[PDB]
Amino acid sequence: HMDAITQVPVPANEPVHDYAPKSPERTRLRTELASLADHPIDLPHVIGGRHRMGDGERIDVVQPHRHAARLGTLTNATHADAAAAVEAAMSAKSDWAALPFDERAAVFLRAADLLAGPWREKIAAATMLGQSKSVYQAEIDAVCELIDFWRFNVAFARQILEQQPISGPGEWNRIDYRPLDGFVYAITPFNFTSIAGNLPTAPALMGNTVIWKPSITQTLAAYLTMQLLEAAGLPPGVINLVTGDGFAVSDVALADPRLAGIHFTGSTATFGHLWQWVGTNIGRYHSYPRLVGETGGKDFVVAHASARPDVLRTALIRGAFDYQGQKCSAVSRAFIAHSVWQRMGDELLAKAAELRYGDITDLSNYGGALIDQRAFVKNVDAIERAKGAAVTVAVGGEYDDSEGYFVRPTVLLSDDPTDESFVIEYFGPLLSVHVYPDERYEQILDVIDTGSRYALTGAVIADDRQAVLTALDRLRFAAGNFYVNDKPTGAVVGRQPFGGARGSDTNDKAGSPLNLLRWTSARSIKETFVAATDHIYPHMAV
Amino acid sequence: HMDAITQVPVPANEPVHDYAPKSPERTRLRTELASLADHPIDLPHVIGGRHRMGDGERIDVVQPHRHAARLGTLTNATHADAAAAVEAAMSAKSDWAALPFDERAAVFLRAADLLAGPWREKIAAATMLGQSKSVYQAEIDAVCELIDFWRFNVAFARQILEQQPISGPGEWNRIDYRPLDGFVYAITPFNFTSIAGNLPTAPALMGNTVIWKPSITQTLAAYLTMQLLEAAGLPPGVINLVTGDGFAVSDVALADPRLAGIHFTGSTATFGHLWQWVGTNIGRYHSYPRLVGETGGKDFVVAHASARPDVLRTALIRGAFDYQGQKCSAVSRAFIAHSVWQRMGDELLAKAAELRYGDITDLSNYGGALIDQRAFVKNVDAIERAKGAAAVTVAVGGEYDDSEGYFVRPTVLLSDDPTDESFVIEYFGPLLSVHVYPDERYEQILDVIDTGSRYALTGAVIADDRQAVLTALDRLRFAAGNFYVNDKPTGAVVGRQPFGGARGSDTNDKAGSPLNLLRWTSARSIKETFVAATDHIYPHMA
Amino acid sequence: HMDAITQVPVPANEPVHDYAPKSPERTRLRTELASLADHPIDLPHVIGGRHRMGDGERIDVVQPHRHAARLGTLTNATHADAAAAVEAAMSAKSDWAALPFDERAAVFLRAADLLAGPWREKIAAATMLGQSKSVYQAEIDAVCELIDFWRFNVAFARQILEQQPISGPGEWNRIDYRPLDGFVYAITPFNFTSIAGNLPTAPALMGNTVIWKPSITQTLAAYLTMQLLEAAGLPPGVINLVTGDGFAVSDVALADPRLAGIHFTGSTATFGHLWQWVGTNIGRYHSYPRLVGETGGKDFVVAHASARPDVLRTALIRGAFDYQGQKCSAVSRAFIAHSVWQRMGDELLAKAAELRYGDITDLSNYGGALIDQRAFVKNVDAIERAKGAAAVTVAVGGEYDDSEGYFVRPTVLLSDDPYFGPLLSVHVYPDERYEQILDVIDTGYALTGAVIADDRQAVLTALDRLRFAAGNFYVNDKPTAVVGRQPFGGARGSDTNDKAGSPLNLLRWTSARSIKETFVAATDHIYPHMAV
Ligand code: B12
Ligand code: B12
Repeated sequence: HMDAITQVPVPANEPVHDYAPKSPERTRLRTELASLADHPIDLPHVIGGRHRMGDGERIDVVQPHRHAARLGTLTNATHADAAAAVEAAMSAKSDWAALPFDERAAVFLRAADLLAGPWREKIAAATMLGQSKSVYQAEIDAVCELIDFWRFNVAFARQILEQQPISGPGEWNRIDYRPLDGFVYAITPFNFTSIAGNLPTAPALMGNTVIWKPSITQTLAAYLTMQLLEAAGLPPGVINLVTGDGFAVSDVALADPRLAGIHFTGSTATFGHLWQWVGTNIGRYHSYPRLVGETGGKDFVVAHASARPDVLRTALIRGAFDYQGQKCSAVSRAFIAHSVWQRMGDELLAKAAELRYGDITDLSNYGGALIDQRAFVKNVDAIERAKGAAVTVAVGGEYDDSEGYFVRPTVLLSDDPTDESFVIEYFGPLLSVHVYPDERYEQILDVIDTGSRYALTGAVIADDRQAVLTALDRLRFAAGNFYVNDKPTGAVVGRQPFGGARGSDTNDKAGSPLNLLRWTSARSIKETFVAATDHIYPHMAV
Repeated sequence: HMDAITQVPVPANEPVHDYAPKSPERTRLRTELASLADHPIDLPHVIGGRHRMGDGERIDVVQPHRHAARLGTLTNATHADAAAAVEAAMSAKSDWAALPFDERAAVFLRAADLLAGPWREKIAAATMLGQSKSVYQAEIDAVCELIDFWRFNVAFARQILEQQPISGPGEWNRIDYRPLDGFVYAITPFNFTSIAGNLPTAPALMGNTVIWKPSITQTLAAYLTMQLLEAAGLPPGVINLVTGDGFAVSDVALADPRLAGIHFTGSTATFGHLWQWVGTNIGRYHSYPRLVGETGGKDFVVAHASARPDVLRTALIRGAFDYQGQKCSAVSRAFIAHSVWQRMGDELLAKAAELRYGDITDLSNYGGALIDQRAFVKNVDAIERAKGAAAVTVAVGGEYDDSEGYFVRPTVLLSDDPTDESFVIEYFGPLLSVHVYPDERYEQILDVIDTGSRYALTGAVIADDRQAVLTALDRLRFAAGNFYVNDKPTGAVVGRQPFGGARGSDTNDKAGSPLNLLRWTSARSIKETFVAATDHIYPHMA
Repeated sequence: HMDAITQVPVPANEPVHDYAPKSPERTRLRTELASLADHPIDLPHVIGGRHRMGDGERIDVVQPHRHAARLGTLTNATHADAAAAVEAAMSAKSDWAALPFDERAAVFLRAADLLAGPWREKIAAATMLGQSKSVYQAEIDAVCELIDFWRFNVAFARQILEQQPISGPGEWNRIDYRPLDGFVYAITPFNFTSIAGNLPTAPALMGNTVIWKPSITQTLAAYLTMQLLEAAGLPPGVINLVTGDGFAVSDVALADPRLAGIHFTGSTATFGHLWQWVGTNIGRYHSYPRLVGETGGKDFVVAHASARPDVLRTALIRGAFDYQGQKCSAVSRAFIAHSVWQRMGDELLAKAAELRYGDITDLSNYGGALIDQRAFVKNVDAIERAKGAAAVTVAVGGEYDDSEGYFVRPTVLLSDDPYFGPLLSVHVYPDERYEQILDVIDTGYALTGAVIADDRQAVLTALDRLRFAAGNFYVNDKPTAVVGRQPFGGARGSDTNDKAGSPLNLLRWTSARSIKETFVAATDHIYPHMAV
C-alpha cells in the first residue's frame, strides 16, 4: 500500500541539439546513421509483447532520398494478426489499469529520459533515414516533441486527477477518472515520429490498452519507439504494433464491439466517414466510440508594407521548404506588399534556387526527398498544372525520381490571389506568391479571409502595430494558430496548443490536458454521513 | 476602452427555500400559482426579439395533474418560422460576439439575481403548473439549479479564459477563446426548467447565438425564462425561441450550412442518428457540427446487510418517487439483503401506499401526475406487463386513472429473481422493483448488478460497513456514472457532482463543468516572435 | 480581437557580459565603437515620427575623454519645436490609448529583446562614447538596466491591472486603470542611458503620450534609443524627442493646460525650478500635474573594527571611482576604524594612484573622463579647496588636465574632523567610538549608506542607528541599484517611493476608476428605520 498525495516531476521543454561540426552529438548520429542503413531488419508486429512477422505481403521500407537502399521489411497485417492484437490489448487491460497512476506514469517518464539520453541519436537517425528528415527536422520531432509529449502529458494527467468538486456540509464528494472500457485504435501518419509515438501512448497513460498501426514509411522509427518503450518497462500487450496499410486492421477493429475509440489524423472527409460509420453502427458497440484527431492543412503568410524583408524571406523559405513542405501543414501561399517584394523578391528566388535537397546523411543538405512515389506524382502533377495555367514558374519546378523522390524548391508567381483549392492537392516544396499593392492591405486580408478554409496556421509580417492588430482581428477565424513576425509552423508542446482549420472541432487533440480527458470517463462519488430518515418534505406540513 | 484584468463574482450554490406553512415565500407562491393558472396566455415564438404566434397548428399546454385546465397555447413552428429564427441568430451574432466577455457575463449574472429575487416564485409556479412538480421539485430545479448554472458557468468561463500557455525566451504566446461560426441549435426536454434554460444560454455566454426549441409541456416556464432573460438585458436575436414538436425546426437547422452545433438531450440511438446524419453530410457544413448532450437512464440501489433501514427506506421512496419518477433518471431497481428487508419491507410498502400524488397547488401532496398522455400509457403498459408476469408481484400500488390528471400511484414490484434492466427503461414513472437477496450473497449480487446494468446513470450502496462500501465502489465502478454512499442516487447539485453518464457513454462534456463551455469555443494560439531569424541556414549545415 | 485573460512573459534580470579579451562581444563592440566615432551624425528632434533638425542654435556632442572628437550635432529646441512636440503627443494619444495593453506591452518587450541582441553593442558603444563610460559601466546601464526596466515594467503593469476589488452579493465591482488626460513631460539626465530611456517609456506603457527632453551629453544614445523604439514598432508621436538645454521646451510645456505630469531625474536644483513653476500656474491646468522623480545625493561608508579590509578597500575604490564618481550617488565619505585603516590604508592609496582613467575606447582603462567642462570646473574648485584647507590632506591624486579630455584623477582626502567626481574623503576614527561615529553620521542628504562589518551586533547597530539617515542601506558591499532588487530609497525626508523601479511608478501614470453594477437595485426609497 501507500499513504500519500504525490507530485509528478515538473516538465520543461527538452533542448534542441544543433549537431554543429565537431559536436559530440554529430559523431554519435553518424554512428547510428551507419548502423541503421548498413543493417536492415525485419520490421515485425509486436503483439502481447511478442515480436513476429506475419503471413501477409512483404513490403520494404526504404530511404526516400535513395529508394534503392532498403532499411527493413514488414509484413502487411492480416485479419488474424489484427485479431491477435485486439485480444492482446484486452488481455493486458486488467493488470495495466490496476497499476497506480504513478507507476504507469513512470513508464513514460523513464521513456522520455531514455529518449533524451542513450536512445537519442538512434531514434533521430531512424527518423532521418525512413522519413527523409534533415537532422534538425528529426531532432525537433523524434526527440524533442516526443519527449515533450511524454513529460507534459504526465503533468497534464496529474493536473486532471486533482480537479475535484465542492463538498457541502454533511457530505464528501470526489471524482474518479476511470479509464475506458475496451481498446483504443491508434492510427499514425508518416509526418512525425512524435505524433506516431504519442497517439498510442497518451491513452495508455490513462490506463487504456491499444492497438497501433503506424504509417509504412515511418515504421522503422515506429518499431524502434516500441523497443524503447519496452526498455522503459511498458508491460506486454499494453500497446500492440501492427504494420501495413491498415486495411485488414480496420476491418477487425471496427467490427469489434469492444472498440472504445480511435486516435488518428485525417481529412474532414475521413472524420465524416468515421462519424457515419460509428453512428450507423452504434448499436454494435459496448461503448460509444470516441473519435479524436487532427487534420492537415496548407498555410498562408501575409506581409504588410512595414514587414522586415529578411524576416519575411526566412519565414517563407523555412515555412514552405522545411522538411520539403511535408509537415502537417506548410506555407503554400504568400501575400506580399509590392514595396516589400521589390526589396526581397530576388533574394527569395535566389535562395530557393540554391537550397539543397539531397541524401540527408550528407548533413550539409537543407532537406531530403518526398516520402514516397505516390507523393512524388502528386507534386509533378501540380507543377505541370502550374506551367500550363494562366501563373508563372519563377524558380524551381524541376523533379527527378530516378534515385530518390526529389522535387526542387518551387516558387510560383500568381497575378491574382492564389486559389486555395489548388495548393491542397499535394504536399511538397511549392510556394505561391501574390504581390499586392501596399495600399490594399485591408482588401487582401479580406481576400485571405474569404478564400481560406484549409489553413492550420497563418502569419502576419509587420512592425506596424496597427497592421498587426488588424490582421489579428480580421483573420481571427481564417486559421487556427496565428503568428506575428515569424514563420507559421508546428507547435512546441505547451507553447502553442489548440488551433485547427476554420470551423474544425479538434481542440481535444494532442498538446493539452483535453486530449487525456478523452481517454477517461469521470464519475462523481458522494457519501452522505447522516442522510434523511423520513421522506416527508417541509412544504407538506399542514 | 478599459485597462484591467477583471475577476467575476465568486459563485456559491443558491439556498433552497422550504415553503413551510406561514412562510412568506409560500404566500408569494400562492399568488403566482393563481396568477398563472387563472390567466392562460399565448405562447409565441421569440424571434429576433419579436414575440409572434405563427401559422402552424395551435397546441394547448395544460396542467398534467388537471388536464382540462389550459395554461397556454403555442403554435407549432413552421419551416418559415425556423428559417426566420436562424436568420435572427445570424443577424445578432456580430454585435453579441463583439461585446466584451464581462458584459455578456453580466447579463446572466443579472438573470441569476432576478430569478433568485423578484422572479423566483413565478418561475417556480410555472414549472409546478406545467410540468406537475411539487414546490420542492420546482425549487431545486427552476430556481436553484438554473441559478447555479448561470453563476457557475460565468465562473467556469472566466477560469477558461485564464488558461494560458508558456512563453519561451524571445516570444509571447497567448490563447484566444473564440466563439464558433454559425448558430447553435438547442433542444431541451420536459424534465427540468434548469436544463431547458441552460442548454441555450451556455453557448450564448461564450459569444454564440442560438435557436432554442423547448419541450411543449415545459413551454410555459420556457417562455417566462425567455422573458426573464430579456428583462436582464439579453439583446434581441441572441436566443430565439421556436415552439412545437421540433420537426420543422430540425429540417431547417440541419439543412443550413451555418449549423455550428446542437445542444440536446437524448438516447444513444438519437446520438447515433445525429452522428450518422452529420457524417454522411459533412460536406454541406461550413463548420464541423458539434454534438453535445447527455442521456437519460434508470438507476439502482443495493443494500448491504449493514444498511441503516430508515436511511434505505427514505432513499428508495425519494429515489423512486420524487417527481413521480420523472427525473433524467430515477431509481427503478433495489437489491436488498434479506435481514434488512425483514426490518423495513413492511414500512416501505406502507409509506408507498400512503404517499399522496395530486394537484400540486395543494402543497401537502408529495407529488403530481405524469407529464402527458403518452407517458401515462407507457406506465399503464408496464404495470399490466408486471401483473401478467410470472417473475413479479405487485406488492403495493399499481392503480392508475387518467380521467382528471395523468395519475399513476407509487408502485412496488417484488421480483423473485433479479430484475431484468430491459423492462425498467420502457417508461418513466413511479415504478420501483425490489429484489430480496440472501445476506451472504452480497458479492454475487454485485456481480449481477454489474453484469446486468447498461443504463444506470447513477447507483447507490447503503451500508455502514466500510469493507462493504469499498467493495461496491470497486465492483460497480463501471456499472453507473455517479455513485452514492448512504444516500439516494439522484440529480447532481451544480459543482458538487459533475460528469457521470451511463456505461460506456461519452458525455463528460455535458453541462455542469467547464468542459461544456469549452465546446462552445474554438481556441487558437497566438505567437509573436520579437527578433526572428533573418537567415534560413541551420547550424548542422556548416 | 480576443476573448482571453492573458499573461505577460516572466521577467528575469538580463545577464551582464564581461567583454573579456578574445570574446565575441568584444569584437562586436570594437566595430560599433569605430562606426560611431568615425561617422558623426545629425541629432534631430523626433516629432510625430518625423526626424527634423530645427532652426535653433547648433550644439556639438563630443567625446568627453577626447572633446575635440565630435560624435554628432543637435539643434537647440525652439518654442516652435516644443509646441510641435506637444501637438504630436496630443494627436497620437487617441490611437495609442486605444491599443490593448498587450499590444502596447509588446512594443517594449520587443524593444527589450532588440536591445539584448542586435542593438546591444551599438547602444552600449553610444553610451561609452558620449558619456565616457567604460564598457562595464555601459553594459550594466545602457544594456542591462534599460532591458530590465522594460521587461519588469511590463510585468509590474500587468500585476497592477490584476488588482481588483471585492464584489458583495448582488453586484459587480471592477477597476479600470485609465491613462492620464494630457501629455507627460520627461526630462532626463546625463548619468544613465537606462534612466534616460525609462522616464519617457514608462508612462507610455500605461497608454500616455510623451515629450522627451534628454541631456545634451547623452543625446547620441538617446537618439539611437529613439530609433530602437521605432524599430520595435512604437507608433509616431507617442514619444517625441526634443533636443537641447530645454529652456524653450519648458516655456511651452509648462504653459500648456494639457500638461499632465513631469517625469524627471537630475539635480534637486533644477527640480525646485520646475516644482515651483507649476506652483504658480496651477489654475491653468486641466489636470493636477503629477510631479514624479528622484534627485541625487552622496553616500557614506562606515567600517567597524570587524570590517574585512579587502572588502572595504574594494568597496571604496569602486564606490568612489566607478564612472569617475558620477552615478546618481557616489561614495564620497568613508568612516574607517583605526585598526582597519592600519591594515588597508596604504593599499587604498596605492591602488587609487594606479587606477587608469583614459580614453574608454581603450578597454584597459578603469574609467574615463568627467562629463563636461562645467563638471570639470566644479571638481577643480573642490580639489583646490581641499588643498587650501587646514584639516584636509590630499593623500593621493588631485591632479587634473582638461586639455584633451575632461580628466580628473582619483583622489583621496584625509580629514581630522568629519558635486559629482572621483573625490573620496576618509575620516579615521578610534575603534571604541563606533556608536559615536554613527551619531555623527546621523546628525550630518544621503541616498545610500553602507556598513562594513563581520560582527552581527555591529551590523545591526548600524541598521538601527542609521535607519532614517539613508534610503538604501548596504551590508558588506559598496552602495553603488538593480531593477526589482533594491527598489525605493531617497535621501532623508524625500517623498520618492513612487520613482522608477517598482509598480508604484507606473501607478503615477494611471488614474484608476471604480465601476459598480448592481443587478437588482432598490425600487423604493424608504428605509426600515422609518416604519411606525
Ligand atoms: C473511406 C475509404 C476510401 C476513401 C478515403 C478518404 C475518404 N473518406 O474520402 C477514398 C474515398 C479516398 C477511397 C479510395 C479508394 N480506396 Co478505399 N477505403 C476507404 C475505407 C472504407 C475506410 C478507410 C479509412 O477511413 N480508414 C480510417 C483511417 C483513419 O485510417 P487510414 O489508414 O488513415 O486510412 C487511409 C487509407 O486507408 C487511405 N486509403 C483508402 N482507400 C485506399 C486504397 C488504397 C489502394 C490505398 C493505397 C490507400 C487507401 O485513405 C484513408 C484516409 O487517408 C477503407 C476500408 C478499409 N478496410 O480500410 C477503404 C479501402 C482501403 N480502399 C479500397 C479501395 C478499393 C479503394 C479505391 C481503389 C476505390 C474507391 N474509389 O473507393 C480507391 C483507391 C484510392 C487510392 N488512395 O489509391 C479497398 C482496398 C482494397 C485493397 N487494395 O486491398 C478498401 C480496403 C475497401 C474495400 N475492401 O474495398 N476509399
Ligand atoms: C430518428 C427519428 C425517429 C426515431 C427516434 C429515435 C431513434 N433515433 O431511434 C423512431 C425511430 C423512434 C421514430 C419513430 C417515429 N417517427 Co420519427 N423521427 C426521427 C427523425 C428522423 C429525427 C428526430 C431526431 O432525432 N431529432 C433530434 C432530437 C435531438 O430532437 P428531439 O426533439 O428530441 O427528437 C425526438 C422526437 O422527434 C421524437 N420523435 C421522432 N419521431 C416522432 C414522431 C412523432 C409523431 C412524435 C410525437 C415524436 C417523434 O424522437 C426524438 C427522440 O426522442 C425525425 C425527422 C425530423 N424532422 O424530426 C422524425 C419524424 C419526426 N418522425 C416521423 C414519423 C412519421 C415517425 C413514426 C410515426 C413512424 C416511424 N417509425 O418512422 C414513429 C412515431 C413514434 C412516436 N414516438 O410517436 C415523422 C413525423 C411526421 C409528422 N407527424 O409530422 C418525421 C418528421 C420524419 C420521418 N418519418 O422520417 N422516428
